[PDB]
Amino acid sequence: MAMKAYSMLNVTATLDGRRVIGLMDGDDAITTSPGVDVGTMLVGADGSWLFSQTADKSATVVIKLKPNSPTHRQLTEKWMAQRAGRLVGFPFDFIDSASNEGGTGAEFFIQKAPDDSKGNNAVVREWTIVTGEWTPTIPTLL
Amino acid sequence: MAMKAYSMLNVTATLDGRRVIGLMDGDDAITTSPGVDVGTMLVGADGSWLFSQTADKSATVVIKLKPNSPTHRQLTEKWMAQRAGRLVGFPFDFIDSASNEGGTGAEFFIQKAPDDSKGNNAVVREWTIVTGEWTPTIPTLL
Amino acid sequence: MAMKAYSMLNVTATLDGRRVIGLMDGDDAITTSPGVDVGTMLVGADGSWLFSQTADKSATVVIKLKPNSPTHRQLTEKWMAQRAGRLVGFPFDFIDSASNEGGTGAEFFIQKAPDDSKGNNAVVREWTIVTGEWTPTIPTLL
Amino acid sequence: MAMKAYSMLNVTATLDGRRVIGLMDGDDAITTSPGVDVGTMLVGADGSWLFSQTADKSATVVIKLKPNSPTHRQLTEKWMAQRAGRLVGFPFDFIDSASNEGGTGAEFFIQKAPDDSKGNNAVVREWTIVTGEWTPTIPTLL
Amino acid sequence: MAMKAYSMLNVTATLDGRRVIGLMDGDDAITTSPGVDVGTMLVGADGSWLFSQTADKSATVVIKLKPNSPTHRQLTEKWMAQRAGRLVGFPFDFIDSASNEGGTGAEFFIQKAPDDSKGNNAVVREWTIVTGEWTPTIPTLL
Amino acid sequence: EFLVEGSTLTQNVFLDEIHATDWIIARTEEEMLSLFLNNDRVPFTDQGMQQLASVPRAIMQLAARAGIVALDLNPLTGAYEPAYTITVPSVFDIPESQRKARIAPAIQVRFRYAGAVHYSVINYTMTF
Amino acid sequence: RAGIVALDLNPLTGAYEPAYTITVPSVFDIPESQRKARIAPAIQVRFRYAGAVHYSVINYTMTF
Amino acid sequence: AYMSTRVFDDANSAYTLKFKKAPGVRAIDKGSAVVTAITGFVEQTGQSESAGHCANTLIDIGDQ
Amino acid sequence: KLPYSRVTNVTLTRTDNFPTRRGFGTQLILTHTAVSGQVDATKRTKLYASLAEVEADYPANTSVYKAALSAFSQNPRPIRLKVGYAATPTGGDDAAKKADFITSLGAILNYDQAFYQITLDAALRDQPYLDGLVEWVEAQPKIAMIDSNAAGHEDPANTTVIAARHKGTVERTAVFYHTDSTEYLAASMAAYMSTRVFDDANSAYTLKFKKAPGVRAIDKGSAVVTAITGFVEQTGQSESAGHCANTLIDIGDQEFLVEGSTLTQNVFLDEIHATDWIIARTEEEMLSLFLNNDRVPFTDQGMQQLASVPRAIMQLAARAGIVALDLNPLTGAYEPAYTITVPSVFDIPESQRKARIAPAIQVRFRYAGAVHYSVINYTMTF
Amino acid sequence: SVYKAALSAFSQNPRPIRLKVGYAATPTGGDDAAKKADFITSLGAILNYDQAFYQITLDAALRD
Repeated sequence: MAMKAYSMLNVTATLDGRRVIGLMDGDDAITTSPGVDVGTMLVGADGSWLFSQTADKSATVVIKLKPNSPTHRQLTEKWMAQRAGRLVGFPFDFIDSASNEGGTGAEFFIQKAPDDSKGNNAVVREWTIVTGEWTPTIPTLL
Repeated sequence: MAMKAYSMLNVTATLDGRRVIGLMDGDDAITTSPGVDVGTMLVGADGSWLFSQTADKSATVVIKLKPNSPTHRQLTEKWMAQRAGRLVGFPFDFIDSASNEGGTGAEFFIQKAPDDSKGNNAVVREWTIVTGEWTPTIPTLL
Repeated sequence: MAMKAYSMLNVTATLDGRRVIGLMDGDDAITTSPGVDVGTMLVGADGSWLFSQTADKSATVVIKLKPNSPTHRQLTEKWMAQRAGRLVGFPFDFIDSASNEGGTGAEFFIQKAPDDSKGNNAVVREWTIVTGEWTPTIPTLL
Repeated sequence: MAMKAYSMLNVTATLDGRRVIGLMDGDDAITTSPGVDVGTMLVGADGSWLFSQTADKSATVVIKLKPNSPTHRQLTEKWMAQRAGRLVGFPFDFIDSASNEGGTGAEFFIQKAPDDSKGNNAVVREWTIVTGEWTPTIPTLL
Repeated sequence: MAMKAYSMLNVTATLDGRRVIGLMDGDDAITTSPGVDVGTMLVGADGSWLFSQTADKSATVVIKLKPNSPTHRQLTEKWMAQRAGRLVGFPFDFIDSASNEGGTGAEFFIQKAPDDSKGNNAVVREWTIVTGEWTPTIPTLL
Repeated sequence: EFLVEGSTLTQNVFLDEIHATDWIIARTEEEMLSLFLNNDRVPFTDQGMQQLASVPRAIMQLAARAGIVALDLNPLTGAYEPAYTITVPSVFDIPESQRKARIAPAIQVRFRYAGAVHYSVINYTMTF
Repeated sequence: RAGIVALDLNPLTGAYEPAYTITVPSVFDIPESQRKARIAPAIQVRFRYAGAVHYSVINYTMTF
Repeated sequence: AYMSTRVFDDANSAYTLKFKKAPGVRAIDKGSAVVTAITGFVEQTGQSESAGHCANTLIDIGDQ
Repeated sequence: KLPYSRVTNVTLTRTDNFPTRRGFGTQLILTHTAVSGQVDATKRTKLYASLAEVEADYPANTSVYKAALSAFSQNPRPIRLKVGYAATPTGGDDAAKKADFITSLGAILNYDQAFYQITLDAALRDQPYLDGLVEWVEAQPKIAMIDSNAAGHEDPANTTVIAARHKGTVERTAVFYHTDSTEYLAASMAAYMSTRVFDDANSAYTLKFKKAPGVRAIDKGSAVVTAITGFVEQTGQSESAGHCANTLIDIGDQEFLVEGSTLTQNVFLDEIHATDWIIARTEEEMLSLFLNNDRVPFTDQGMQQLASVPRAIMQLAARAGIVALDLNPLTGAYEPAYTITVPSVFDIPESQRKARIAPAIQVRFRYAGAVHYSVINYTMTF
Repeated sequence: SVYKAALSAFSQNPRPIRLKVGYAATPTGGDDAAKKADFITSLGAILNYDQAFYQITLDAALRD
C-alpha cells in the first residue's frame, strides 16, 4: 500500500447519489473553502493576548463543468426545484483514494448559478454550493 | 442522436421575431447572467445555521455585435422607440440545438447602449438587456 | 479521360475577368491558405472530450509575379483604386483542369503589397489577397 | 512467423471504411502524436516529490497525400460536410502487419486543411485529424 | 585492469528486471539529465555574494528504441497499465562496465510517449521517464 | 414498488448481459453490411482481412466506453490484463481450393464482462 | 495494376510464384511450307485470378 | 448501366463482386428461405448448385 | 425482410482459446487404450488440432483426456498433439520380460516418425518392463520422460526406484515425480518445451529451471526436496545424495518448476533440446540442397558447398544464445567459439570415391552457461 | 390480448415507438393441443413475412 502518485482517476465525488463526470480542464475543478477563519488573536495595549475560537463549521464548494455534462443537467434540475419552492439537502461528498483526503456534508444547497455564454468555443459552467456543516476526513495514509 | 461536437452553427437566438446574425469574434458573444445569488447561508455565534432562498428570478443578457449588423439596426430603432415614450417587451430567446441548453424570456427591455467608436478598425458594439423573468430550459440531451 | 500528368499548362486562374500570366519560378506560385483551424478539441481533467467547430469560412491567397507582368499592372491599379476610397470585390477563382481541384471566391480585397527591389537581377513581387468566403471545388476526377 | 523486414506494403490504414492509397514520399507519411504529456513530477523545496497522472487520452494524426489521391477527394467531401453543419465521427484506424503496432479510434474530426499550392511540380497536401480517445494496440509479435 | 576502450558492448541497462536491447543508431541513445541546476549565486548591489543549494535530487531519462524491440513492447504495456489506473515504480538502472559510470533509481514513471510514424523507412521511438530520486555511482576506475 | 431479481434466466444469467451482447452482434452485422456496399470490392488477402477486422475493433472500443467491457484489470490480482483482444487468421496459407468459395475465415474476439452490484454489507462495530 | 491479376504469391503456401507468364514459340524451326501462309504461330499467356469477398465470419468469444 | 460505366485502365478499378450494388429505380422482392431456391446460395458453407437455381433478385436487408 | 446472416456470420460462445505459437517438436502419448475407429493397428499414430477435435478418446479416460487437457492448457498453446497406440498389448504375455515392449515400440516408428517427446501416463507407472524404454530412447534422436506418481524417492538410500537404479547413467530421460492424480509431463513438456522458437535472437531458454505450469498444485517438504532433485543447498548438485528429478515446488505463493529438468548430475534438459534442434535443422537444410541444385560434385568445390550449411546454422545459433561468446573462461582471453573442419578430398582414392558417400565434416561448440543460484555477502560496518 | 397489454406497453415515462402486433398462433394451438408440432410450424411461418422484432410477449392466452 505505497503512497502512489496523484491522479484524477482515483478522486471520486458523489452529488446526491450520482457521480460527477464532466469537469473542465485546469488545476482546480472542485474546490472547497471554509466559511470563516478558525480563530482570532487579540493583543491589548499592554502586551497580553487572548485567542478566540469560532463555532462556525461551514463550507462552500465550487464545481466547474463542461456545457455538456449529466451533472449539469442534474444541477439545473435541482435549481428549478429550489426555485419552485421545494427545499432539501442533496448531500455531496468527495474523497481521494490515494490518501483518504477529502470531506463530506449532509445537507447542501445551491447558492450560485452559472452564466450561459455561447461564443465560438466551449466555456466553463461554475456552480457554487454551500453547507451548514462540513466534516473533513483525516488522511490516514499520509 | 449522438452528442455532436459544439459549434456556433447550431446555436439559434431570436430577438422579437427576427434572428441575430452579426456577432463579434470571441469566446463570449452572447452571455446571460442571473440577477442575484440563489441563496444565503447565515451561521450564528453558536454554530447553528439557516439558509435563505430568494424570490428574484431575473436575468440580464449581453450581446456583442459588429458595427454592420441588421440586429444593430433593430436594436437602435428599439432604443429610440423607448426614448420616445413607448414601452413594450420584445421577447428574446436563445438555445443550442446540440443539447437543448439555453433559455427564454417573455418581456425584455434595453438597459444599456453601446459606445460609438470609429478609430482605425472595427470595434464591438455591446448591448445589455434585462428581463423580469427568465426561464432556462433543461438540457435533456446532456 | 485518364488522369493525365500534372502540368502548369492546364491550371487556369482568373482575377476580375482577365487571366494571370506572369508568374515567378518555383514550386509555389499561387498558394491559398484557410483563415483559421477547422476545429478544436478540449479534453477536461477527467478524460471526457468536446470538439468545437468554427464558422469562419475565409481564406487568403498569395500570388508571385515577375516585375513585368500585365497582372502586376492590374493589381497596382486596383491598389490605387482602394487607396483613393473606392471599395469593391473583384472576384478571383482558380482551378486545375486535370482533376477539377481549386476554388473560387466572390469578393476579394488587396491585403498586402510587394516591395519594389531593383538590384542587379529580377526579383519576385508578392501580392496577398483576402476573401470573406472561399468555396473550394470538389475534385471529381480524383 | 519470423519478424520480417519492415515495409510500407504491409501497413494498412482505414479511414471511414475505405483505404488510404495516395501518400507522399518521405520517412513520415502518417504520424500520430498524443494530446498531452503522460504525467508531471513536482519536487518541493525540501526534496520530496509527487507525480501527477493525466486523464487526457486523446491524439492527433497527420496524413500527407498527393494532389491526386482518392483519399483527398474523400477528405475534401468530409470537410464540406462539416462546414455545412453535419457532425459525425468517421473512425480511423491503422496498423502494421509485421508487429501489430498501431492504433484505432472511434470518432475523429477534421481539424486542419491543406494549402492549395500549384507551382511547377506536385506539392504535399497535409490533413490533421483529432480524436477524443485513441487506443493503441500492443505489439504482440515484438 | 587497464582502462579499456569505450564500447557499447559493455554498457548494461536494466528496466524493471529485463534488459534493454533494441536501440536506435546515434551518439545518444540513453541520455539522463538532472532535474534543476545544482545551485544559484546571488550577488548584491554592494559586491557581496551568497550561494544557494537546492534539495531537488531528481532526474529524467530518454531512451530511443527501434520500432521492433521487446523493450518497446514492455514500455507500451507499462503505459497502458498506468492509463488504466495502476501506479508503480519499475526501477531502472544503467552502468558502464569499463569505468563504473552510470546511475540507478528506485521508482520511475512513464512521462512521455513516442509518436507512431510509419513513412517509408524505420523511425525512432523516444520514451521519456522521470524519477523522484536518482543516485549516480562514482566512477572508481577513472 | 420496483422490479426484483433483475430478470434472471438461469442461476446467475441476468437479462442485461444478454441485451448488451445482442446489441453488439446486431451492430457488427449492420456495420459489415455497410462495408460491402460502400467500397466496390474487398480483396481476398491480409489487406482485406484487416479491413474486415476494422469493424469489431471499433465496436468493442465504442462498447467499452458504454460500460459493458471490463477496465483492463485482472480481478484476481488487480494486475494488468487486456480487456478485449481481436485475433485475425492469416490468409497467407489458405489454399486456392477453399479460396474460390469467396467466404472468409473466422475472426475471434475476447470479452471481459463488467459486473454490477445487487447487494451490500456493512458491519458497524461500536466501541463506546 | 487494375486488380484482375493475383499478386505474385501462391495461395497454397504464400511462397513466390509468378502471377502471369508469356510463352512465345520459336520460329527458328518452322519449315518454309508453313512459313508461306503468312500466319504466325500461337503465343500463350498464363493468368492468376484475383479473388474477392462475399461473406464474413466473426466469433466473439467472451470470457467475463 | 453499371456494367458499362467502368474503366479498367485505372488503378484499383476492378469491380470483381458486382455483388453489392444498387439499381437506378426499382423495388424489392420478398422472402427469407425462398431466396435460397433462387440464387442457389447456401447460408454459410458456400453456394450449392444442386439446391437452387443461380439467378439474381435485388433483395434488401436494411432499408438498403 | 431478411436476416443479416445472409452476408455475415457472427457467433458468441464461452470457451478459452489460446494463441497458435508454432514450436519445435511434438510429443507422443502412448498407452494401452484403443478406440478401434481410428487407432486399431492400422494408424498407430494419430494427429489432432485442438481439444475440440479430441472425440475418439473418451472425454474422461485417464490416459488421453486427463493428460491432453493439461497439455493444451499452457498460456501459449502448442498444436497438433500426437496420440499413440504402442503398448496396446498389456506389456507382454509375460510381463516380467520387456522383450514384447521393445518390439511394440519398434512397430510404431515405421508408421510415422514425426514426434520428438514421449510421455506415458495413467498406466505403465513404475512397471518393470518400462525400463526397456530407457534402453530404447538412447541411440535415438528423441526425448522420453516418465512421471512417476509415488515411490521411495524420499529415502536417498534405496536403489529399487526408477531414478535410483538409473542415476547419472542415462542422458536422455527425466522423471517428473509428483503425488497422485496429477498429469505433469504434459504441463511443461511440449507445452512449454515445444512453444520455443530458436531462430530468434535471445530465445535460448537454457534454464527451464524457473517456469510455471498451466494448472497444477504444489507438493510439500523442506529437507525432503533434497532427496528428490538431488540438489545440495549451496555447494552444487550431488548425484550421490539424491535422485535427480523434478517436483514443482513453491517458495512464495509462486509455484514453479525446480531443478531445471535434469537427466544426470549436471545435464540439463535445454542443453539436449538445443543440440537436437541444431541437428534437425542441419539435416533439413542438407536435404533442401540436393533437391535444389542438380548435382554436387565429388571435389573440394562440392565439399565446401556442403560445409556451407553448418557454417550458417552455427552462425544462426550463436545469435540465439546457445554458443559461447568467443572468450575462454579460464583467462578471458581470445578463443574461437566454434570451428568447422572439412576433410580434404584431394587424396581419397578412386576405390572409396565410387561409393558416392562423402567424408565427415567436424564442428566444435562452446556451451553457453546459465544461472541457477546466487550469493551475496552484505558486510555491515556501522 | 392486444389493448390490455399495449396500454401498459405504451405507458412508460419515456415511451417506446412502433409496437409490433402478431398473428402467429391464430390456430388454437393445434388440431391436437397435446402436441406442439403445430405451434412450432405456426412460428416458422411468421418470420418469413418480417424479421424486425426482438422481444416476444404472449399474453391473455397461452398461459402455462
